[PDB]
Amino acid sequence: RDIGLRIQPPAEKCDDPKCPWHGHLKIHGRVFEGIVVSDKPRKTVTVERQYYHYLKKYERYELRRSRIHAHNPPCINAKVGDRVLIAETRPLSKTKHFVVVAVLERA
Amino acid sequence: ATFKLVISDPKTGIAKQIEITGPEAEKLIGKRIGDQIPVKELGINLNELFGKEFPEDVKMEIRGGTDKDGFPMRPDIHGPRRVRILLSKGPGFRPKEKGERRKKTVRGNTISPEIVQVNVKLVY
Amino acid sequence: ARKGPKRHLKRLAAPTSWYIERKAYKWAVRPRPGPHNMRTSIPLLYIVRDYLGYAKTAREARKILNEGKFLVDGRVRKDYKFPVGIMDVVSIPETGEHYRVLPNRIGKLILHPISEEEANIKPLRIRNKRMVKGAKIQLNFHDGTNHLIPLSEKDNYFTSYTVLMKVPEREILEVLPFEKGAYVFVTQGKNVARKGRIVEIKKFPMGWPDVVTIEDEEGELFDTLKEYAFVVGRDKPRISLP
Amino acid sequence: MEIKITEVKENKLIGRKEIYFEIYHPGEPTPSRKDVKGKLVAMLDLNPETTVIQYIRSYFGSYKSKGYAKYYYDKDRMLYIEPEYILIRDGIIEKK
RNA sequence: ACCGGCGGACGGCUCAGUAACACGUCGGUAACCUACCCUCGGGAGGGGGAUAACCCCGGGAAACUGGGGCUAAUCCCCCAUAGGCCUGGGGUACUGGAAGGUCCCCAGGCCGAAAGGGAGCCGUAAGGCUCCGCCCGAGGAUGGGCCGGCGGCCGAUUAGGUAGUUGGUGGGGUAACGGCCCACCAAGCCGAAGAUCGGUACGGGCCGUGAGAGCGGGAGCCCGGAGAUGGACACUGAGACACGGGUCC
Ligand SMILES: [Mg+2]
Ligand SMILES: [Mg+2]
Ligand SMILES: [Mg+2]
Ligand SMILES: [Mg+2]
Ligand SMILES: [Mg+2]
Ligand SMILES: [Zn+2]
Repeated sequence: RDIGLRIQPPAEKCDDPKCPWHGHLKIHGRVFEGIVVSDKPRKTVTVERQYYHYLKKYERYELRRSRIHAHNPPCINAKVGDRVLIAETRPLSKTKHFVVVAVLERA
Repeated sequence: ATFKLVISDPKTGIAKQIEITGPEAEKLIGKRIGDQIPVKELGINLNELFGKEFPEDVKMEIRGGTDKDGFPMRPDIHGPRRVRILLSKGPGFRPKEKGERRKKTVRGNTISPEIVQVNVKLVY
Repeated sequence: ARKGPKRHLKRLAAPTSWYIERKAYKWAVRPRPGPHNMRTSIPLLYIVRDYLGYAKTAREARKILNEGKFLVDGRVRKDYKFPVGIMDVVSIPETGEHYRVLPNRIGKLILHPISEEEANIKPLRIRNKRMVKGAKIQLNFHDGTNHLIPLSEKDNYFTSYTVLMKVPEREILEVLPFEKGAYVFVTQGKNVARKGRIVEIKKFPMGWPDVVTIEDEEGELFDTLKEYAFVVGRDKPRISLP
Repeated sequence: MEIKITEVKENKLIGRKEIYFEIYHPGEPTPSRKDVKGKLVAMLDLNPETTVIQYIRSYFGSYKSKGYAKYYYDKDRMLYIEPEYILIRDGIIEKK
């Protein structure tokens, strides 16, 4: 099956209606790549991405990081420390607006 | 208690106004809106008022009234007390705008000495 | 707009595709909802008064319109707020003149004189296509109008094709496919008003719009969005273009 | 004064013709409306009753003035199209 | 003059509040509403009712307001048909990057339209012929709602903060997604890369100064936000919890 990302689907199936691969969830908007830094809650992960910001006055850079909470389908089940790909969806909770679609490199 | 009575003839659309006081007016105190009472018992030369012959035992029913201060009576409020309520239509309020509601002062059902005007109609 | 829709429009905030003096007065005509969108249309009053110059004041412009002196796509228009847009035909039969509305080289709307015979046809870009009750196909064009076709011809029409419609009868007489070698005219963007032939088409994942490459008469190649390319012929234009 | 016609344009939709002109007059005051109207109707064979002078304008250090006028083929059309004030100012009708 | 229709939610004024998805910018809505306007496809069958204006009598210091009689509509109410919505079982015709979407066939229910009205000519009359109109469906347009990533003040003589708090499961409510609100199960969420708290401020396009790098301001014109003596809360409508509309303290 394809959902517009041109990547491999997960090996097994699930019954979660919030799964973009096997359920009714739809993805549309930005797609990011990051590192998981927390997986304590059920079906929830925190993903961190790093980038550089340029300071015009001092003509130098500084390091900044962005943290995003994402839904974790059972068919994927990412853990702490591995690279993941996330996509934007409709609001799912107070703070969750993304879903994990692929694990790129297991820890 | 002095009552100013407005008697309406439904069969012609003509109304007459007379003033009633004394023991006769004391009889009328206590009645609500929507009850009949023979005119002969009250005591009135009805045929002289309208200049027309009338059938015997004709009676009238109380339709409305206004107190000495100018506030009207509302059929759906029990008792003789005076209240101030929020209204959207009906007697005692003329809307003038779609959906408008306003707070107005009104009287009740029962007749009391404060009432001055009493509107009644003949029932043949 | 604290509590409801806006009804006014300042001169300084007018759309940038009009030919208008932005500091002469305070207000401008807010266009009525209609065929095209805001960015590709202009109210009829400005055509009557400022472009052609048949009237000096707005009051005498309205008197002309109410007498039915102006035809847009072969239909009498009396509303001075009516929007007139790309590929429309403006006809004055009493003077016997006809114009087509086209974007400029810098993105402004201009009137291009055309012949009387060409004034009877209008090109429409197929913007969308759907199924409708009774199992029929409805075509939605770029100017908001609609058409119905039977289930038998469902394979003769696709999005981005162009249909040459005879107005005001609204009768189809030609279909121009979108493919390599077709002749196109650009309507928006940096390369607006350039024309040429299609060379290549590219696509992208996750809903990004697709891009086309066009070769002009001099042999130069340039890219633009697919939805900004308007098909006007097989290998030569079917209508007069500036 | 010398009157020179710059442009004459036909307007079938309204039913009138529009006339632009210049007046050369060194050492003289700005011409009056009556004189200009008489000169124009003499020059182009126009009925004076359906001719209106929109404006006569003078400039800072010029010896000439610019004028704009209109001519209608029907009196009723002129009454229906033109504003009331311009007809009073040109003496065509009488103010109340 | 009155009944009736549309408008009065725009325009105009000010910067108190607000350190926040308020504002700037790029994207999303396959999670939503929209009277007036444009195109295409259809419809307008049968009944019923009151009341203002007007006449008789009035009440009240006034603001206001009562009873009886009589009448019309593009006013109001019914019946039918069309149509709309929910759920279960099949078929695969459309758009799209991708169907809880659209289309076709059965089945159980609930909701449920309309004004052939007005004007002018030819009509002896019959009836046409134009002009303005009424209702339903599909799409657009216009005006908005909601969501995300990134960007822009000062204080450590403010170091720990949070307990519907963070997430899950099952529902309710909304035009619509959502701890928005409930019932139950877990212990999460933020923080020395400055949380929490305190101070001061409407944001931007821009404006003043300087060779430039910078430093300072953001009343007047445009775009966005908020308010109508302070604090709460509703009716009508497509749109308001409404500056020249309503209720309480
Ligand atoms: Mg307002
Ligand atoms: Mg302040
Ligand atoms: Mg019904
Ligand atoms: Mg500031
Ligand atoms: Mg000021
Ligand atoms: Zn799954």
